Amino acid sequence: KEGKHFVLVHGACHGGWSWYKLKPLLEAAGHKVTALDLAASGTDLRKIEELRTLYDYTLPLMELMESLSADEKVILVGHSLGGMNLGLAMEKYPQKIYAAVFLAAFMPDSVHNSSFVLEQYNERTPAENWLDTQFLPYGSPEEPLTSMFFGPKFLAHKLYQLCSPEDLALASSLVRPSSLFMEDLSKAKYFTDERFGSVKRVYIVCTEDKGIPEEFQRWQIDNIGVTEAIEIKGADHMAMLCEPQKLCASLLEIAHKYN
Amino acid sequence: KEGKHFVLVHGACHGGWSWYKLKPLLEAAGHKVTALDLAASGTDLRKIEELRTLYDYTLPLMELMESLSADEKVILVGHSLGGMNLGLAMEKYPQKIYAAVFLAAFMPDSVHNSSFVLEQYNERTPAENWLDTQFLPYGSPEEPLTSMFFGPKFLAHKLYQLCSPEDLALASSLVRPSSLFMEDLSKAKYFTDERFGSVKRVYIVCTEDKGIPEEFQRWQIDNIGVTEAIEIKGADHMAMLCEPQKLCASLLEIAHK
Repeated sequence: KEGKHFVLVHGACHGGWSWYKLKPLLEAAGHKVTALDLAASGTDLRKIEELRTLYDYTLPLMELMESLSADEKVILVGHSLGGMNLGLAMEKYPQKIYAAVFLAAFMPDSVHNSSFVLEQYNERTPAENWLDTQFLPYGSPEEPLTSMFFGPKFLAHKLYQLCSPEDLALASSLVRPSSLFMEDLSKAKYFTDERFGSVKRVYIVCTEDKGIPEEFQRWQIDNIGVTEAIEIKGADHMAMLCEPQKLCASLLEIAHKYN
Repeated sequence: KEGKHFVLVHGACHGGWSWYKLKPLLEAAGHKVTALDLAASGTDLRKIEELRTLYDYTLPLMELMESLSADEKVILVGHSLGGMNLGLAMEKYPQKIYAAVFLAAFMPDSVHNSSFVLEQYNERTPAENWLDTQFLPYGSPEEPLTSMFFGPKFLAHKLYQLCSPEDLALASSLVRPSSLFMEDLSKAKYFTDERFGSVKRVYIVCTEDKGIPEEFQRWQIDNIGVTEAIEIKGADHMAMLCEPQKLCASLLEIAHK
């Protein structure tokens, strides 16, 4: 037949709703779209305190990748922390993916430590940017589990600066607690060059991003590695909300290219 | 300068997120807004199974009211089933509410049982209307409990036909199961004229409404009656999504009313 299937994976503190302005566009071109809801996200009834590892969190995406047909490929699109999630999926079903796209996200590799990207980012970014963000523990002195919950100020100054007030009000009303999973990712080599490294990587840089500045974005493109690099000028962190059309046109071009 | 407090109350299968377009607009007019989420709605962790009565469902709204100070009145705005929820806040705290606004909502009376409008609604509209909506029981034969959950078809044809594709995409990914709570409301009369009935009532009619057809809306005004019947012609059931400005304008007209 004709068309393509896109798998959208939101980032921390978000959900599938996040792709509500992009989904109609991709579909308007005749493609399949899945704005999945990772664990403890959107409407998923699982509590964040139930996720002990990055895997528990990526369970839904994983189960989806497992339900793909023999000749049913897909285009992965990870946003923010969604880049990490893609990793797990890429390692497990490399050939079931046409190409992985990292829209202003944390794109790992199969050379450095799994939490390398999230470590460098932290070190560069001062603990002041987080503003009113809540980091609450929910584990044990021996099995520490930290939670992350974006505050309203950090949402209106670092992620939604160039977004509409309607969009900020929506997010404020849906954002839930999540995590970055350090103790886990820092103690494991989840990705291998034979699997994770077999999937072509595409990165979409957001110039006006304040959560993950274009600086750290470009950095990953120069140190981690990419197959192609596309940028969206004028967009902040939530480029799917402030620049849907431009994003959709980018996602279509990627599709036409990589098979 | 004086400023009103709008307490918006979402309808069934929805959440406080449905007011994302109206919220900012009422705020720019220097008004404080709260788009609260009811139990088992939006991001609440409770499940529709732990709910048996309309009160268990309205708990969040009741917890908001009781917190309000005497000198801190508010203007309640209910949508669709959100109307019944206003019922409970009214009967309980009628002196802390300036006015109760029914936006294409089921507005209950203080005469018959609490399930009246709801029972007269099901009889005035055939079964084909619900389309692919689901009515599943999670109770027992001697203790019946039904759950309601609009399907994609009923949503895009009966609730979002005049709305954009974006809005339709948003809902599909947020809509959660709800309930009309017939069992609880048919076995009691939670409203009275002394308390409930002494609250100024305003009704906003949405003409292109398919779920609650403009007909039944008018009928609720003819049976239950009001103090001010406003109209937003051209608007579907999701007025805060396809008609945020006119809705906003209407609400700012009720403030001084």
